[PDB]
This record gives sequence, structure tokens and C-alpha cells, in this order.
Amino acid sequence: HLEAKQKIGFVHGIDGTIATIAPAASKVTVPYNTVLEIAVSATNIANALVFNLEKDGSIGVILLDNISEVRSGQDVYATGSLLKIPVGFHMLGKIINPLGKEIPTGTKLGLVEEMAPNIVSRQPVNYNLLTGYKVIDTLIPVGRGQRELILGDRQTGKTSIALSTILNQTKVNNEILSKNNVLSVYVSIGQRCSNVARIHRLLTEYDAMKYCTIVAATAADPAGLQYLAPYAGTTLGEEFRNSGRHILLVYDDLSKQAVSYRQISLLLRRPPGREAYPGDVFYLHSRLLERSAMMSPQKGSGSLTSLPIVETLSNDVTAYIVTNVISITDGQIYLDAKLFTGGQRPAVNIGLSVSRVGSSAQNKAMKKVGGALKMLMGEYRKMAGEQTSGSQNVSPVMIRGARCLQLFNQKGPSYFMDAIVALYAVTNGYMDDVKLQYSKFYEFLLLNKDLPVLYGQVNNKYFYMYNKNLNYFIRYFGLNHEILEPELKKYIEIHTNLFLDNYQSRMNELKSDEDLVQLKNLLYACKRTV
Amino acid sequence: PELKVLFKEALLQPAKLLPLDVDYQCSHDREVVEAKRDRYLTALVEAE
Amino acid sequence: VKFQTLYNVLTGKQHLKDQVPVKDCNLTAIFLYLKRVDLTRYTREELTTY
Amino acid sequence: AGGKRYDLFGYEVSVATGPFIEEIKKAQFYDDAGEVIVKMNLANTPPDLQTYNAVLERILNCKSKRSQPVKGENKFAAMMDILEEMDARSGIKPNAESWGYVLKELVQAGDFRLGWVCIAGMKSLGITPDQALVDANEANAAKAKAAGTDFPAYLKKAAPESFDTKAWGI
Amino acid sequence: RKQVEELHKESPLKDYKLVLETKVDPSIGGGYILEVCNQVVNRSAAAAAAETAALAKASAAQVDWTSLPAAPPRPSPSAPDTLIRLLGSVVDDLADADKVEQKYG
Ligand SMILES: Nc1ncnc2c1ncn2[C@@H]1O[C@H](COP(=O)(O)OP(=O)(O)OP(=O)(O)O)[C@@H](O)[C@H]1O
Ligand SMILES: [Mg+2]
Repeated sequence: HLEAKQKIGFVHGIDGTIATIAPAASKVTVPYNTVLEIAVSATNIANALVFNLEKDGSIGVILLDNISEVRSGQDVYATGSLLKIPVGFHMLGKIINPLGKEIPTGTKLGLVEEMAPNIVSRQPVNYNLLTGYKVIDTLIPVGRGQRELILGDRQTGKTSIALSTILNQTKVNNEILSKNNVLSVYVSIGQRCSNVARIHRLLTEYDAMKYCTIVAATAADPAGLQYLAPYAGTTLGEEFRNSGRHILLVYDDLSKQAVSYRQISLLLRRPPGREAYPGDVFYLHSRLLERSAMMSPQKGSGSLTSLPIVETLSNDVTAYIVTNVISITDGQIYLDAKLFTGGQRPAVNIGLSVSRVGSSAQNKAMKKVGGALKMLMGEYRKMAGEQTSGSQNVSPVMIRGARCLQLFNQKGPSYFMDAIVALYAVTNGYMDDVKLQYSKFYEFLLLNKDLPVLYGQVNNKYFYMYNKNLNYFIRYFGLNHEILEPELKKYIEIHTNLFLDNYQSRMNELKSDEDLVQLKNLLYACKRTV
Repeated sequence: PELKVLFKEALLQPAKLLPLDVDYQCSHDREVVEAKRDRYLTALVEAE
Repeated sequence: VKFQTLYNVLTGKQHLKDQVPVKDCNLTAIFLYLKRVDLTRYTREELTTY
Repeated sequence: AGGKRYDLFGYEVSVATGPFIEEIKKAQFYDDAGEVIVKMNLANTPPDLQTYNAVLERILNCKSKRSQPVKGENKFAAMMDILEEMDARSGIKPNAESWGYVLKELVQAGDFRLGWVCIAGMKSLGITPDQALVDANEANAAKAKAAGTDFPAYLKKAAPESFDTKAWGI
Repeated sequence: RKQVEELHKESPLKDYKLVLETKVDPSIGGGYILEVCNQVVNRSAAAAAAETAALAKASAAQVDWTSLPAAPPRPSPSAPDTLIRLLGSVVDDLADADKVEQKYG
């Protein structure tokens, strides 16, 4: 009714995403880093951010949206505020643009650029985040507020880890109270629109969309929007962080955000730097990553985890952006193209990976198993290389290591109860007489089926696998407790005996080619369903 | 003999046994619910 | 607009998502061909079997 | 409350928790109790054992996690994740009342094996379970043993002697 | 006029006089546009139609009448024990078959 628009000038020049605004009138003022609305048409309106204000009144501008529609004679108006986006619970379940526009498919405004919490507002992490994968949850623990990097080559399994981590939360969040839930945000930068649609359809399939939101800045989308997207996802997460809730945040990927900022800078003829980048790309990623924190009880004891993604080249951690992010992040998850092509999927290299903080958040039941497997794998890495095909050896170390590496071959998120017991068996040697190729079947038959209940070995009193609510006792007491340890040992022993007698012997007995192919099909199915 | 009495009662009131209200909220179309009911009746007859 | 969309659904020019069938119960809960809707209320199995 | 509580940083926190407990007890959906704690930590009134026990009572006595239903809601996982928060995160240790609410939930739900787990945890922690609960637990166990409901049916089904992806249910 | 000088009052400077110029635009055939103190207000038929259309169009898009089945929430099964007692083996098969049949039909 009374609403009016404030005109600061007209456009004079455009170059791709960047633009220049000439003032209409002297003694007019525009604030810095404010969004500006360009008069595209009678109804359509663009949006664009300032980056410099000159002595002449000329204003440099980064066009965020509708660059193809901007022209020289067009009006330019000032909103007079920072760049803000709508945030809240209502934004969840909705794929959106960085600015806030909903991208269709088949009141509270938060700031895009906000300062990170100070040292007093932060807190060392105490609660874990379950990625659903055994390598991560066991040896590379991930706390809430711990921002851990994912490094890998093209088509290595970087995005899949984040998607599985988002999907693992649904089963728990429906059970527990909403305060201890892990909402999620997924920022795609430079990715194909088809991949974003596949991600949306998958998250809708598993009913993880009610807790998840998506920010999209495709390769066809402009460069300023790509540069801005992760700051917008962090803005969506900061509300839940400061509001006492927890949230997860993903960047696929920051290696492409830097290319967009490189476009913006070189189109502005800023002094370049190493590997063509301006030199402020470190600050660009640090502003974003420092916002991910575990807040103090003074501030609600909330959290904002960040799992960024970065694309190496020919397995080279000595790149500029890679080291710039490792110099910011609280860890590293190094996926290797060699192990990925070699069938190990996820392709985590444990030696090149580390979690600097997750030991404090790791559950004690997982902490003990992780210490055992860490010793085992530190021995396995040496015993595998020292021989160099000199002479093979039959020792529990190499045996258990091969069995455990087959367990790590995992297609989707696993439950905590499903994750521990399978590794307990290998660390404690129960899975030593079975063969390599029959590990997945063992695990499947252990977890999804129950041989003792099937064959009547009901001597155990409570420890079984059909319930899955026993996980919250394993999470509180630990398997090494006096009550769960003997029943666990009896269950695993009975499973191993029944397996080796009734299943493995029949497998070895088979000699027909069609039977062997049928068995390989079953094993490839067990490699997926587990 | 108790079990025979229970079968007679179950055949007399097959619908009473099921939760009709839950299933009726849930199914947009009544036809779907009807098909489910038919299958349950046939299963009980086969059981006895 | 919505009335026109309903008329298009009855005409068959426009279809529902996930290949959902058109029925009076279905249509009611959303919001010669009409005689076919009132027929669509009655169970198909009942009509064919009896 | 003459005792003064402090944070890891040494800052002062307030023990005045009564109004929040009153908000918890008035709730009728047990996610609002968690929302109360979320509004409580922001005021620097970190929860006490009395508050967590009120939340457990609310989870037990409430009908649903929310006004609308939820797929996969369990009162027990809440009443045990909250104890993981009590012990691990916050350092507070539960009492017999906390585990007693948990065992009440397990008895109402009919789960009897996990009720024995709760009994053994109580006993290993020096806590005395109420016999009225363990007796009902054993009664539910006898019921499930009599009718063969001690385990689900899909476990006792004979396995495919032939290996096949379709026969194993994968 | 009333809107003009009222906008001139809302402006930081009002000591200075106010002058008014009138122009004609072919593209837009309804309403007026006023600019005072480097503040523009659009009151035109094209602009007005676009705003009203945005309210109606956005509501229409939100409703999405085409292709809009309604599915209610599902509670816990809570199946009676006596049913299960009579036919434990098959009732399981029927419960799994039901969901598939609901989707197909
Ligand atoms: N653990 C796994 N088991 C089987 N297949 C996997 C696994 N992890 C990833 N893949 C497969 O690898 C392919 C790519 O995975 P992903 O999308 O994670 O790669 P990416 O790192 O995102 O690739 P890019 O960097 O090019 O986007 C997909 O076909 C996916 O199904
Ligand atoms: Mg990827």
C-alpha cells in the first residue's frame, strides 16, 4: 500500500556475472555488501550484491540471478539490507535456491554472511554422528560440530558417503526426541541438475526429506550463485545451531565454488595467485567452515556439522585448495581411486585419513572396537607390504584384516547394532575359519537372519538381532559389560558353528558351474543389502 | 474344544477381529480394503 | 480453472501422477462419461463376479 | 539451592529449573518436553536429574510423540537416548526412578527380553528393581513362550536349502 | 498530488520546492508512475496485473489440483494375538502382500 522502491542508478556496463552501476543522483548512498534489485521487466526483478563502492559513485556488482535478462538501460534499486534468506523448520523438505526461491519438482530471515562463534561460544564435541559406514564410525569418528573433509578423485564415492550419512539419521530421528535429531542440508555446487533430481528422489524414497533440505547451484547456474550457495546452507543451519538443535551440512563441492570465485575475481582483474586463484580463497572457505561449531551451553549446546567434499587430481593432496581446506577442517577422509577400482567401496585409505576430535564423541562400545581394529590394521598395513610376495603367511592378523576389509565393503548406511557385532566377531577371531568370499553372507545371515532361533539354539536369554532396540543398551553399557559379553559370545559362536557346518560345507560341495554363478549372485546381493 | 469354539466365533465375526477404523482411514478407496477382507476370509477357511 | 481441470480429467486429456486411476471416490477426495464415474464407485470385482 | 553449578569454562549456570519442570509435566506429547529442554539450555539453566526424570515420566505417560503419528516412534529409544545424554554428554548419572520408568515402558510394550537386560543393568549398578515389574516381565515371557510368540515367525521359517537371491529375501 | 507531496514529506529533504513533469509510455496503458527524491513507485496496469496474477497463480501452483492423490498417515499395526494364533505362518504373508496390492491397485 505505502511500499516504495529506492533508486540508486542505472546500469552502465555488464560483463558476464559482473556489472557496474552508475548513480542516478549525487548525494545518494548505498551500503556495502547489500543486495540490489535490478528492473529487469515490469514484474521480473533480479538480485545482485555489491563488492566495491568507488569515489565516482560507480558501484561494482555481482549479479546473482537472471543475468541473461540484465541490460544497460535498466533501473537499479536498493533494498538497503544485507543478503538474507528465509530459515526455519518450514524450509525443510523443500529444495531451494541459495536466495530462497523454491525450485519445483515432479517470515524469519537469516543472514547469509555472519561471523562465526568465538572460542567461548564453542565447546569440545561430546556426541557422535553416525555415517552408517563402519570405517568412519569405527576408525575415523565424526562428532557433531566436527567438520571433516572428504577428499577423492572423480567418481570415487564422495557424494555417496554424505548421502548415506543423511539417510542413516532417519531411522533414529523417528525414534528419539526431536532435540537429539540430526537435520541435514545438502549444498550442491557445480553439479548436474539430473544428479540433484536423483538425490531428491532418493531422499524422498527413504523418507529422509522431512529432515533434509537442498540448496542447488548447478553448473548452468551463474557463478555468484555458486559462490553464495554454501554460505546460504550454513545460514539455514545456523538457525538450528543457535536454537539448540543439531544439524548436518554438506558441500558438493567446494572445489567448484573456488572456480566460481576465480571467475568473479578474474573478470574484475584482481591480482591472481597460486594456481590461478586470487589468494583470498582461503578466507572464502574459512568463513564458511568456521561457522560449523559445537556451541557452548551458554548458547544452547547446539551443533552444526559440516562434511565438505573436494576433488583431487590423480590422488594428489598437495594441491592448493586441498591443503587450504585441510588447514581449516578438523579431519580428513581420503578415498582412493585405486581401492575403488579394486572393488573396495567405500575406498577409505585409513593411513591418509584421520579424525582429530571424534575420539571424544565416539561411543565407548565403538571406542574399544576401534582401538582393536586400529591396532589390527596398523599391523595389517605392515604385514602386507613387508613380504612383497616373498612368502605368504597364515596368521590371525592377516586373516582378520582381510575379513574386516570385506566387511568394510558396504553399499549403504548400517545400523549401530549391525555395525559393531560384525566387527567384534573379526577382532575376536570368531570369523577366522570362514572363507574370504563368504564374509558378507556370514554378516547378512548373522544380522538379518538368526541361525540360533532357526535351529533351536535358544540357550541365550535376551541377546538376539530381531529387535534392534538392544542397540540403545549397547550404546549405554557397552558389549564388554558383564551382561552383554557372554550372551554375545554365545550368539556369535553358535552362528559361526551353524554357518561352517550347514552352509559353508554345502557351498564348498557345489561344483556345477550354474550353481557357482548362482552363489556369486547371492554374494553380490549380500554385498549390497548389508 | 476351546479352539473349535474360537473358529466358530471367528467365522461368525471376521470383521470384528480386524481394526476396521485404522484400515479405513488409511485406504483412499474402499475397494482395496474389501480385497483385503476377502483374502482374510479365505485364509481362515483354509486354516480350518 | 480447477473445474476445467476436472473436465479435462473426465475427458482424459490430462492424467494424474503415478498413473492413478480416475474414480468417484478418488475424485471426491481430490476435491456419458459421468455415468461411467458413478459406475466407477461400485467395486469392479463385485460387478464382474456377480 | 545454595550449591552453585559451573560450566566447563567456569561460567556460572542457574539451577532454577522448577518452571521448566512445570512446563514438562503439563505436556501431553513427549516431544514438547524435549523442546522445553531446548528452550532451557538457551537460558543457561542446564538440566538436572529431576528434569530428565520428568521427561521420562512424560514419555511413559504420553500417548504419542506428537499430535500426529510418526513412522518408527518408540518410547524406549527416547527413554534410553536421554540416559545416554545424561551419563555421557552431561555427566549426570540416573537413579532408580529413571530405570524404573524405562522398565515400565518395556513392561507395557510387552518386550520381555530387553526387560531382563534392564533388570541386569539395574542390578549391576546397585539398583533394586521393583518386583511388581519383573514379575509382569516374566508373565509376558511365559505368555510369549506358551503361544510360540517368544520369537517372530520369520526367524523359525526353514531356510532355502538352495542358494538364490530371491529365496533369501534379499 | 496528495501522494506526491506526502512522499516529498517522507523524504529527508523537504526544504526544497517540488516540480512535476508528465510523460507518456506506449508499453503500459493503465495507471501512473511517480518518482520523487530518487524514489520510484509503480502503479501501472501491467504491474498491477502481474502482482494480482502472482497471488492467484502462486495459490494455484500451490494447490496443484492435477495429479494430487491424498494419503493419510499410517499408525502402528498392533495386530491382535488371537488372529496370529490361528494362522501364524500365512498371516505374515498376507500382511506383506497387502501393501504390494495397495500400490498396484
Ligand atoms: N560403496 C559403494 N558401493 C557401490 N557403488 C558405489 C559405492 N560408492 C559409490 N558407488 C558408485 O560410484 C558411482 C559414483 O559415486 P559418487 O556419486 O559418490 O561419486 P562422486 O565422487 O560424487 O563423483 P563425482 O565427483 O564425479 O561427482 C555411483 O555409480 C555409485 O553408485
Ligand atoms: Mg560427487
